[PDB]
Amino acid sequence: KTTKGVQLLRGDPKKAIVRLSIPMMIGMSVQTLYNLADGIWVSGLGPESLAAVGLFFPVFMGIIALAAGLGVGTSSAIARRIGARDKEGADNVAVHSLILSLILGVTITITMLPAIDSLFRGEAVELAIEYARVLLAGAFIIVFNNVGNGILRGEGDANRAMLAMVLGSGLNIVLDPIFIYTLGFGVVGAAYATLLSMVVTSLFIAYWLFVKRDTYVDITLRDFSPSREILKDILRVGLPSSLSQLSMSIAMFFLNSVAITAGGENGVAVFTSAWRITMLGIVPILGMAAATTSVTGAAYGERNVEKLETAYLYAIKIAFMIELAVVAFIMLFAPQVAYLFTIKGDLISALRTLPVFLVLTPFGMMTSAMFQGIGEGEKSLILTIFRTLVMQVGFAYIFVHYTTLGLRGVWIGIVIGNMVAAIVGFLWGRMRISALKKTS
Repeated sequence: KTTKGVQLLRGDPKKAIVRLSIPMMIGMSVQTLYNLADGIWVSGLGPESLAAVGLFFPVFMGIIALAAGLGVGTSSAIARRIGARDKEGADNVAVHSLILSLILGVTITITMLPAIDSLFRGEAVELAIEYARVLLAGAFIIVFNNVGNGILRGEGDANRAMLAMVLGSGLNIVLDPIFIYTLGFGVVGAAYATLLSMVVTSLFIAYWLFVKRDTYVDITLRDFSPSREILKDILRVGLPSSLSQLSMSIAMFFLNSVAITAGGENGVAVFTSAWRITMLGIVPILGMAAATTSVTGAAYGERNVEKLETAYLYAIKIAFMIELAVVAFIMLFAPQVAYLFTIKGDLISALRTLPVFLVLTPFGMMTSAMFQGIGEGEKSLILTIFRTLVMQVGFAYIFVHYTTLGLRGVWIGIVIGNMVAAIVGFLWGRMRISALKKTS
């Protein structure tokens, strides 16, 4: 009784890091392919309806923060128990996550749907109400698709985890222009096309989990008993993972207040475009970090610190080389990527200095992902708060008030901040593994 994905988790660590990250990269690239495609459809409906997307984007990110948080806590808890050969434990984690998805799904619905009217407080704001109610109603679907994605990812089944992302985003790209232009709906049709795309995805996931039942874990409600240990193991990583995304949103808010202080509206516009072009080159790191947590989690259950360190060091190396290629493409073609997002002269200066942080962040990303792998989410949150708020916002605040560097000083503050955060992150992860060796 074994699956192909469990072979990767229990097999070679470098073999698993490669074969579990490429499916995540392909899946997430299609997801970003939808956002860029959806960006050109909404842009053709004037500036009013485009502002409604930005009014719901932070609220939509709050749902993903809670849904992905429960998902990464599910995948790491399953990975640790598959490595330690705790079959009934891995089954008990999957069942808890599915029930908690229904609990967290309806909790987000009954708390955001009746209160979204007074949260956004013209035509742009009114369109955000209809855009929110379409997706807030299917909040349970979004959480279910994330806990289902974590179950497949937790047992090394990164293939079907990619299909759920490709089928979801691929159907969304097809249904996007049909609901916005071919039919009478406007930007509300974009949220409705995303809603229908997720309902189809949940039917495919529910078919794999409950009907087909060809996963490594066994999902049944017989003999189910809620366990305090299982709930702790999920929330030990799931709760700080949600707060980490909150720290990334707060950081972007504070960095906007620094960009407004520096370059005003032209300064915050350059920062928003520069922060959008660099954060699309970070997708390969996300795929590596997802595999890192699964592999190091399985190696942590196997009590094999040597296998855990090999994956932790191989993930940083592969991401470092991949980021060297994508940063070289952005910097050497800064004006060419500039006109693809509609003053471009200041943006070129940012696109040749800011993307350097893409090469430094694999040190803290995998360190945070290795902490999640060993089930110590509070240390991954501390590192994230130190990098996003203490270093990025910290140095960006110094390089604009006490040096007279202007909008340009925002980029150096982030890079210098990520330099310090990469050193303390690499030293903390290397020191943590040193303690794991003095315990086995």
